[PDB]
Amino acid sequence: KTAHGWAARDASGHLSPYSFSARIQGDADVTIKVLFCGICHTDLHVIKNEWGNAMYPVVPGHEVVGVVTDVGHGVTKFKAGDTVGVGYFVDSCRTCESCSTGHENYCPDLVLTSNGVDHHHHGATTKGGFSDVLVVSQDFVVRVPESLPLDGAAPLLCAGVTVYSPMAQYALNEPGKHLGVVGLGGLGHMAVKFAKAFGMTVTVISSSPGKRDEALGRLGADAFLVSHDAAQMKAAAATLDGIIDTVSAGHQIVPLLALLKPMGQMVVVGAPSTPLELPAYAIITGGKRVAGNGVGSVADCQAMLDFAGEHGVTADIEVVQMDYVNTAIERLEKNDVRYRFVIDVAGSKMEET
Amino acid sequence: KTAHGWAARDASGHLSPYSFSARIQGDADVTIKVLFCGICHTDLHVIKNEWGNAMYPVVPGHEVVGVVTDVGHGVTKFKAGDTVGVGYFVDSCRTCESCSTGHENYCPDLVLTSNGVDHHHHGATTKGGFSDVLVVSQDFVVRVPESLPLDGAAPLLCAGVTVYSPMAQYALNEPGKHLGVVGLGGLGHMAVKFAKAFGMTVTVISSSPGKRDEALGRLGADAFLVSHDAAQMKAAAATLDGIIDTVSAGHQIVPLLALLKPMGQMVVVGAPSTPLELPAYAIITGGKRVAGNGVGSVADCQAMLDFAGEHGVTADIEVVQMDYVNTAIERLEKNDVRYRFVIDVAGSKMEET
Ligand SMILES: NC(=O)c1ccc[n+]([C@@H]2O[C@H](COP(=O)([O-])OP(=O)(O)OC[C@H]3O[C@@H](n4cnc5c(N)ncnc54)[C@H](OP(=O)(O)O)[C@@H]3O)[C@@H](O)[C@H]2O)c1
Ligand SMILES: [Zn+2]
Ligand SMILES: [Zn+2]
Ligand SMILES: [Zn+2]
Ligand SMILES: [Zn+2]
Repeated sequence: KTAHGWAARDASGHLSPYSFSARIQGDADVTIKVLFCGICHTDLHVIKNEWGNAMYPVVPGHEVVGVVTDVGHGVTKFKAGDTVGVGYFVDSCRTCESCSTGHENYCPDLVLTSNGVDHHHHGATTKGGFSDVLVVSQDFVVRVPESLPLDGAAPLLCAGVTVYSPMAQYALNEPGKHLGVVGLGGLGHMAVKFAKAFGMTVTVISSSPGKRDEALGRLGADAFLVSHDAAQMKAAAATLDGIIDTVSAGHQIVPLLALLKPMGQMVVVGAPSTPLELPAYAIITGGKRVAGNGVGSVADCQAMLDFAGEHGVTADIEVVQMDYVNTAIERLEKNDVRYRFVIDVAGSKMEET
Repeated sequence: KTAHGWAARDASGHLSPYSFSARIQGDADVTIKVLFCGICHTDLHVIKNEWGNAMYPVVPGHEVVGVVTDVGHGVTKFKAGDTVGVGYFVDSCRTCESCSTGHENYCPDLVLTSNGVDHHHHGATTKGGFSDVLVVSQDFVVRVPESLPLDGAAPLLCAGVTVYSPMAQYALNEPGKHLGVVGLGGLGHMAVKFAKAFGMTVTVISSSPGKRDEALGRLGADAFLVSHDAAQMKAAAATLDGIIDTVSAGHQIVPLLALLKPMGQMVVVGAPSTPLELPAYAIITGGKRVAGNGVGSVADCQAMLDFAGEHGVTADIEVVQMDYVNTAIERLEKNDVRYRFVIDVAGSKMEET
């Protein structure tokens, strides 16, 4: 009934061992030994309270690959030994229009995996995958295809589904279509990977000239634009069918909309604290479209994993021990990872002795 | 892995939560969820460093009852779900004369359950039953009969085997035999219970007249003798087939030997710091015998449990939570318990949250 993770106690975001009372496995619950957990920039936003919604102490982590060690009496979707994943949320109300039409990810009572409010269990705060053992409803766990490496698959549970889902939603998943990806980070590099697997033409828009070689080589993007180079950006005006914006800091979207063809679709998935400034003319003139996307439904996540397993899509990762997590967080803040940190949780000393 | 117990850090003996590295279940090892652990004066002597051999931090506990939760691939003597006990020691060299003949309790390289030196694992210190999970060689685990309460059985693993083994060895084990028990603490009350289960007539011998009602009421002894009453002692001269001497305070042995019939047997299980004064004539004249013993072999312990299960022999206990342990120890220093504390380990919060 005691679980063990690493938590932040205040806005410094400094992580250190934390023991806490864990939820007991109920009839519909699955017990998961955490093997790997990706570090998402959302975890950094939360532990530093950049959105103002941190409930300290915070146990981060919501890109989880693990193995089932026990299931409740009512569980039928999983059994001990199954390789499974947990993403950004672990529960929902189950009844509202969103929950009833397969869009539980937009439920107003969503229970986040990390720093969420467990409405079905006395409103306790949820502790994420920076911990040894999770207890999750069978209806919010996904199966990891055996063809995927467990560490390279972990960032798919948030980074991957968040970019995969809008590509399917907005028909930005067909050969010949031209997609822009803004911010070649965790989400961004997954967008490039999935877009190229769909056969799309991909332009990367980046503030980091040093990412050019890997973007055009390893990742296979077709073009690379430096966003603070007015000449490069102007040359690409009105060339894109769609653009996925993953930028985590405040930024201007007018130059990004300028890259879209008339009627083109911008998908915002980055979540900076500073509001985006949208002049009306920048969407009126060419009938352009802006949409937000939040991860995917559980079924969306499973479909993304099935696709990744069939096409060999995995994140480019740097695997680290938990004792390195504060250095990893600092490097993520400094934009110094290619392109996702993954914590080897099961191989780390989680408790201090 | 990491295990969780309560440990002393210095000679104050004050116990508080303590996490430590646990050794891995090997091929011949058994994993035991600790349910109950008795407390006895040996634990107090260790944690207060009164023998100068405390290796801090010290996790006490050597009267352990638990349930098997996992076994190594080569284990044949136990399976998950078995109710088991662990006594004073958990390993031995296995090769010496004592070990090879089933008397490993006399191994010079004995591995104690608490504050022992695990010679087979880099001499690491052993942590006792004041903890949540133990890993022990299958050859040093005993089976607790289901006919016994798990908490009342725990002190049998120390005091019970200490008094049972000599009763069986020296034929002080049949109706019509008259047994004296010197002292009325943990060991004394155990000796009376086993003696009664054998059908013997039991005389409690004490230097404190105040223990009379205790001996004749609660415990149901047949007679009570004040060791200072010269006339009453003289009237009982040469009436006892055996005596179990449990007293740890300095005391004269000659008056107790006088109670023995010729060829009678005295068994010393308490250890006074002052040597016993034994005039040769006191044993020569009537061919009397004096022997000592502590806890027995694994086989001794199992034979004691089998007998106890067949006759309903259980210790008189007071069950306490771990967070009360320091108060229990203070009370035990004054012998303010009837007659043994047992910690409800599985029912206690062992970690800090
Ligand atoms: N919508 C959802 O459901 C969802 C899911 C997951 C994450 N997110 C959010 O998406 C964002 C990205 O997450 P992530 O894990 O991918 O983060 P990340 O790895 O840090 O990548 C973000 C990227 O944004 C770009 N960037 C950063 N600072 C910038 C600046 N000052 N100006 C311009 N560009 C900048 C960088 O790319 P370049 O170096 O190429 O410029 C950087 O690599 C975060 O806000 C996070 O909370 C949202
Ligand atoms: Zn995320
Ligand atoms: Zn809902
Ligand atoms: Zn003992
Ligand atoms: Zn030996």
